[PDB]
Amino acid sequence: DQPHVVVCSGAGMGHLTPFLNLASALSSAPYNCKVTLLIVIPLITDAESHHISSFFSSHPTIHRLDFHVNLPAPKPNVDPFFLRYKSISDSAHRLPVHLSALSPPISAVFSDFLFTQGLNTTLPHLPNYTFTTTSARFFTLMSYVPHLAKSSSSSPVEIPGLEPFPTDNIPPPFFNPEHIFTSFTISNAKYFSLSKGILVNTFDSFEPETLSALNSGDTLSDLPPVIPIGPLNELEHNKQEELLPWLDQQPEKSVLYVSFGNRTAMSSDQILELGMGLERSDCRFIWVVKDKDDKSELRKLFGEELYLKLSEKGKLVKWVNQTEILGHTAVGGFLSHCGWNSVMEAARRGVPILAWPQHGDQRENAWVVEKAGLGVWEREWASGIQAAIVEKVKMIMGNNDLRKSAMKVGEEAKRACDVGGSSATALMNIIGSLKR
Repeated sequence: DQPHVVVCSGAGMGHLTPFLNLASALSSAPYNCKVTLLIVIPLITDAESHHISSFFSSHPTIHRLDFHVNLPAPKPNVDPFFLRYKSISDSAHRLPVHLSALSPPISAVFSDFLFTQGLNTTLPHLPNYTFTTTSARFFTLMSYVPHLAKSSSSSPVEIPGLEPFPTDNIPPPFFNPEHIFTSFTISNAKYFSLSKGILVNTFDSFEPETLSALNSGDTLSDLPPVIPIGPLNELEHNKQEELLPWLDQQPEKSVLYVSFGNRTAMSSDQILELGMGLERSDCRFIWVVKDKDDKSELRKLFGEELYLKLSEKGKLVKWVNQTEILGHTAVGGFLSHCGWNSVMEAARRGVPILAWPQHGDQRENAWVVEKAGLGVWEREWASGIQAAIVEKVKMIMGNNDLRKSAMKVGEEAKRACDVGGSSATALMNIIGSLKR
């Protein structure tokens, strides 16, 4: 006999991906749960819709539960995704009727933090594990957002027991309780204390000081136990990656993989300076830039000479299977915005990271990457893109100390999700607790 659990996903690819990974893991040995995956519809982007469709087509054993939340009307100067997050957070109180009708009766819910207030007030007797999609480090700052304000938009934020958060790494909205993002962050963080636990896509040896402080009581907060369950096993995708034969022809650890995520907000001038920098570095690369087998946007953007020089040394592509790229021995480094999904996929493979963080949690994530020895954070990459790439690419691909520390990160990450590992054991204990 086996428990029936609900995975309650939100919106946005960065948030959907780890939730899909969790549902896939829980539906499979060794957890062997019955999984219902809740999707919020309509979806905002066609990319989201396609990935959800491919997920269910390749995991036919997982049940889909559509939770319809009307799209809010767009408003000038308000980010569309924040408006959608707000509408989801405001709908969470409606989940009881939907989760109660599931059969067999569910044993637990693993939920996006936008559902926290709704779930923990309207279903207080159902174990709710809040699954954050960022680092333990940045999660701690988010849970502190109610206790700011009380403000001082201008001082490093000192949470007891942890290294202070510099102002430049904190999203400025966090100091304004009436900002749309802060509003539902406060609403849901105020109810973290009633979740059964906070799950994090991290592992003990990746953030030991932060996790130690949290679970010893040092932060003085009312959080439940914060439980690393990462890194989560990557999804087997259908189509093996097309660049694998070309990678098979490149020397070991010679290729720089470049991807800033769907979120990235880099101007054409920045993309062009990056291209000029990669070209003058003469490194091999795979670069996800900007539908497409069109090079014309790339030929227009770089102009014809730069485009052809770049294509001599690397691949300019629309999309890749990122875990298949990061897992290949020819890839020697990863230039990334440091979204937490990308960090954890690099960590699993011991791939050194060059961190060019852009916004949100990314600068604290880059600090975590640097603290763990997984990579190097170029703090002012935007102030000189060409020099930044030319100077640091040789270090990423050739510094033996960083290659060594990154490889040991990879060994600890594999051990964490291996049999007996710290993360596998934690998630097994959770699932075991549901078996009466």
